[PDB]
Amino acid sequence: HMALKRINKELSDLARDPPAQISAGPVGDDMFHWQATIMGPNDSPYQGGVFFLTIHFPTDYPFKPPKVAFTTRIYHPNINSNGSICLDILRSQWSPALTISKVLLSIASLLDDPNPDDPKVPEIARIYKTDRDKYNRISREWTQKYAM
Amino acid sequence: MQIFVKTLTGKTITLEVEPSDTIENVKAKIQDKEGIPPDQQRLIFAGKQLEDGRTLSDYNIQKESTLHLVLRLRGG
Amino acid sequence: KPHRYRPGTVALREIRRYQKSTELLIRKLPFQRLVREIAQDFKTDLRFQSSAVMALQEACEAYLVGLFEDTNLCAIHAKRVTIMPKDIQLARRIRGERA
Amino acid sequence: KPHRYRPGTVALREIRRYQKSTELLIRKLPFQRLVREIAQDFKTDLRFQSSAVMALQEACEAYLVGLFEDTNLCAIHAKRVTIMPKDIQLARRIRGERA
Amino acid sequence: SAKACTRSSRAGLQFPVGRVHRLLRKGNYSERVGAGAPVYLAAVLEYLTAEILELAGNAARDNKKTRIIPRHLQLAIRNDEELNKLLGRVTIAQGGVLPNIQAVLLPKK
Amino acid sequence: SAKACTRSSRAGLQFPVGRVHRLLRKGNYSERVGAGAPVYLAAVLEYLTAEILELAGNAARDNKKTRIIPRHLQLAIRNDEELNKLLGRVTIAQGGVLPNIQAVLLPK
Amino acid sequence: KVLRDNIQGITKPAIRRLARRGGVKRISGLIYEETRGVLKVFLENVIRDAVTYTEHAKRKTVTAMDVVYALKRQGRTLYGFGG
Amino acid sequence: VLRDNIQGITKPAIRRLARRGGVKRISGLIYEETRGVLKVFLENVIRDAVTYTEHAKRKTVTAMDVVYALKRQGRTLYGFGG
Amino acid sequence: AIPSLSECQCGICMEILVEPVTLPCNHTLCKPCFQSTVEKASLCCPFCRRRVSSWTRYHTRRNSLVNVELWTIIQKHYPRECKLR
Amino acid sequence: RSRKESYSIYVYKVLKQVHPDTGISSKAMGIMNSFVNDIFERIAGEASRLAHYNKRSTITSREIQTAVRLLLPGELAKHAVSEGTKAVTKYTS
Amino acid sequence: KRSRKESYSIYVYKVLKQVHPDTGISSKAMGIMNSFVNDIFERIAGEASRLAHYNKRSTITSREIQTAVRLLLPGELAKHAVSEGTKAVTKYTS
DNA sequence: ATCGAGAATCCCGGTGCCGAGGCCGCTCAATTGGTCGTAGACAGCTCTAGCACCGCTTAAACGCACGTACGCGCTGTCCCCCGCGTTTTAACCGCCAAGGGGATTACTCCCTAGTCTCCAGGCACGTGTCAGATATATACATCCGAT
DNA sequence: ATCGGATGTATATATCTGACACGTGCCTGGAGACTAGGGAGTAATCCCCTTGGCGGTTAAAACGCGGGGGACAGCGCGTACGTGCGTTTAAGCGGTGCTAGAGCTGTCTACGACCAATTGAGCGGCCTCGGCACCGGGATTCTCGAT
Ligand SMILES: [Zn+2]
Ligand SMILES: [Zn+2]
Repeated sequence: HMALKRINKELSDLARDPPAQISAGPVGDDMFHWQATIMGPNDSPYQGGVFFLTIHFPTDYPFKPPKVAFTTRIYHPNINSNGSICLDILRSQWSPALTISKVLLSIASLLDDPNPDDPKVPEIARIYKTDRDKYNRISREWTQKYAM
Repeated sequence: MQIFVKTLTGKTITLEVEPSDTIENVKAKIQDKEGIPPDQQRLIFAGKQLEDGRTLSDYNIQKESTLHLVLRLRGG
Repeated sequence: KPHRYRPGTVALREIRRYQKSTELLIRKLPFQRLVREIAQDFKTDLRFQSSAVMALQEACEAYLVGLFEDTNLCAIHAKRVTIMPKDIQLARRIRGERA
Repeated sequence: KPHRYRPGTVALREIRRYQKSTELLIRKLPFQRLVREIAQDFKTDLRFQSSAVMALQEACEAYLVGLFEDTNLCAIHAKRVTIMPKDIQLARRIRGERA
Repeated sequence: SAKACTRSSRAGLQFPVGRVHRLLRKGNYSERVGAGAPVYLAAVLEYLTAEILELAGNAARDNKKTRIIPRHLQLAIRNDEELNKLLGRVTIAQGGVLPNIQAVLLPKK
Repeated sequence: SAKACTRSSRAGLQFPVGRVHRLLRKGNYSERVGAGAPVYLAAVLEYLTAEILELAGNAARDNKKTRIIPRHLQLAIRNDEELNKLLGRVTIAQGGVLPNIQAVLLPK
Repeated sequence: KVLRDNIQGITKPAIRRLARRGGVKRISGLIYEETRGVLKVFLENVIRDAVTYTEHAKRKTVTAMDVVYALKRQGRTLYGFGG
Repeated sequence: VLRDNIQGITKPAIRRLARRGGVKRISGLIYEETRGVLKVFLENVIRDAVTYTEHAKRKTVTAMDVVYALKRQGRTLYGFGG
Repeated sequence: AIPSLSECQCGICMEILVEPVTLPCNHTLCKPCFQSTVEKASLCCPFCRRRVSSWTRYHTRRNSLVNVELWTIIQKHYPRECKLR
Repeated sequence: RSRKESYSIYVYKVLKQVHPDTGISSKAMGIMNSFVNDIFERIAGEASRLAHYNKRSTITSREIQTAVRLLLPGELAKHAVSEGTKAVTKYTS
Repeated sequence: KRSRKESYSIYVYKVLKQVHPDTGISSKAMGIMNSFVNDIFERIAGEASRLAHYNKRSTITSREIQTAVRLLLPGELAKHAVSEGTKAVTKYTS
């Protein structure tokens, strides 16, 4: 199919130019299914924690975004308990020129600085807004108890 | 069979191994060549976590593959 | 020797006759064929009730009669007696049908 | 001896200037007095919000501009360049406002 | 009224009141329908109907007939002034037009 | 779409879906209102608003202004082929008229 | 089963009769083409809405009620055919 | 009492309106006819506006009534609410 | 002057571009990509991300979407790409 | 079979009340049905809109009165308003 | 205080920012846009109501809105609006 | 074909002000959850009329010839809007002041939807008969060439 | 100003036929009685805004005059269109056959209405600074009398 060649280009680009702190690939024989791992940036309270997530590619691609969901738990206002994520690139402003590598870089930038505009989990959002230290050590506790 | 692995510090190190090597053998070689304790090392290939029980050939690994290393610091 | 009316009188007789009757002035079969052709252009494989064709014919004839009356008024405004395509164009422009 | 423009060449200037701006072309108080007069004719002792007066003025302005544009179109069609009342009656006749 | 006869008869009308009431209620015009509205509406409908019927009957009697045909209705509507304004944009099937010719078109005397 | 987010964001729109639903339900249009109607209606409304606003902004930029005024709205609406047809009988307050001088009237 | 140039079925005498009904004495030699174009435009503008109405209701046959509804929506009410 | 106010629409106003409409040369009998047709339009709109005000048991014809009368007549107006 | 084969490929398909369409932002795309991104995407140029709905509607009515010069250059100098499909 | 509803016998009764001698053909009768439906729909729609105008929720008599006053021209409006007022006054007792 | 009044001002402003990043808009234009939105919505809803009554139904389904859009608007605007509505409802369903 | 003087219009720079955009507090309508009566989606059946074809009239359409009257260009006359200058008038702006009625709230009461039961008014179908359409034969109004 | 043909139109009489007015079975919507509660009528209060008035200043309205361009009437030309006749064409009417699709009925399941707790999106009010309005000076460009 037409999307198959574009995915071939994506996988070739990922192989020849692996990203830094993110690594992704097909867990199974089926090419549409995908999975990824992201390591927290150095300038973040997520040191030593790895986040694993799964992606489902629609049969009609690249004009429609794929479904991305974490399998691991973490303390973050945009990250839901079940792994639900809210980002404008993901659903609002998805474009054909966008690449999976680009959205992974956007996710890494989100990890660098949480988005306080429309967080998915707002209680921890106002907890973070109350003071930085509370969010810091609760994130450290979460990433050392489950993500590690 | 030469491969490359990059760590969190941005340095790439060279590993001369064979596809039949166990993951525990790989971690032992990494510890020997770096001094890092094995318990602080986590190995990821294309998002797939590596377990010491299995081997390299179980992931369909070809030549000059680039890997990622994660430091599991015991304490934070 | 043959007797022929002055040019224009039998036209007035026709005007007086046709404003007295109420039948339809377009042959039914060609109009039905035209309607079916337009419909098949829009959506293929359609069927028409007879009453729908009759209603379309009545609407078209009423609209054309009104347009011709207004066109004649516009042409008479220009100190003329005939009707010309620019008269039709102006009568349609003023009504806002084409603009 | 003093500079005088050829007759008509300043009317085009007024047309160009007035088709670019959007201010109201009729003074406020006379229009308000006329509106109050007509309303008092319908119902006695009525009070008017200023916004209502402004809205009425806007509607009347648009209607008059449109009618004059159509009248000028008719006058051009009549092989002339001036508008006379019969043009207005013809334009209002074709639009169906009087019949 | 007597509150004993049929509603249409009680109101002294001929057009229905129950049917108009149902049409107002079920027609999705408002959540509630007052108890006096259908009487008013039926009266207005009957008055307009009687007006048009009387003009049509006079026009038919003029043409020496005993039945109102569409041409008679068309003549009755157009000849009158107010009814022409009320039905300005309508088209009557098999109607025809009023007989008129512009004065310019008539032959020179 | 995934739940736990506002209805307007589920479809990617910006117009208020719930408000349109309330207006349809309480406006005496039908006894029952489907659950897919308000989304479609909001989509159409938002598309039309965006389409008119693009042309209005383009005209305002062409007039060396950075604030849209009703004159720019009239210039955008009347210079478009389809929008003029749709808004045939609508009078924009303080909108003026298009610049148009008949060919015959010009000096020779 | 396509159809070709059926507008030629609108004969010159038919348009002449229509003009006579409208109250026209003298007709030029070019009115016929313009009238044919106008008639085409009118039929397209009405048939579009008629077909839309008869398609929304999951029917394959247009009915007189559809035509009168399309005419009423367009702005020319028609009496004498129901509705 | 108010009387003889239709002359408030002075000749320059009508000339300006024709100039906006795209009129080059104006005759001398246009002004009276324009005043008459304007009076017709005002009467026809004000009747509906005042009727709408009557129905609401009110005493001031607010701009909403004028807007809605214009909408009823087929001359929809924007910018004043609605 | 003549564009090379490497730059002649579609900016999205990663393959040869057929029936070029040029946008106001001067972006060239093939008709499949353009039509599909009109009818199931955000309806904007994927490269610059600005609305093109007005231009698209304007140029679809009169069939002014295609650019003749680039299409004919590609067809004449690169014909067997078209022969492929 | 599914029956159709129409104002036929009612219009016929009105005609016999006005002109005792004349009859009415079928096509004109359908024309009259359509006219009655048209006037009813116009009046009711205007009344419903006007009722919604004032933040009400019910259509009472004066609503129909104002709708009739708005729609019909002068003399017809006055006569119809008088007829309706008389009818409702006769009905209320 | 005055009773709360409803308007489309904020959504129109959001759309304007989405289209033109650096263009303001006066209050009169806000009033005009709000009236335009109200007028178009009322037209479409009334057409859909009449159409759904004409088939002896009781529910206004998205099909009625689609047919009303296909009726009111001119050709090209109708096609674009239908495409936009179908895309929106398809995204909303899943 | 042109040159130039006078007059209107567009550019640019500086100054100022008020309204549009952002922020805060708040209250109420959208949200989510759960339950339940019913609208219509689907399968099935019946049977109406819409389509297709064929044959026979004959009425309407077509092509052509001839003449004439009407459209169109041209000329001449005259008279009436136009452009400009001067004088009068009232529109517009800012200011103050008063109270009328629009807008809101609290209270109460009675008008109408909803349910059940029951029954007769209108609808579908069938039948008789005369109003009107048709054919035929006279009587009169009207037109056109010619005195 | 007629006068005689010659034409078309109007008018009086027989007839026959199919559509209208009426009679009848019946069943589905309309009428009658009773209940609940919320929508609307009514009284009271507040304060916004509409009406009213005064003074200035000045841009806009009113008036007069010279004249040049445009409206309008008259003449001549020839070409396009009206009018009539013979010929060709397909519309119109009848009769028959077939079935695709309109219309009606029975099941039942999923979609939408209703109600309660709740909370965050959206609105009212404040404030501020920049975009636009305004003024003065200069550069640019149509315009017309004169060659
Ligand atoms: Zn492509
Ligand atoms: Zn671009």
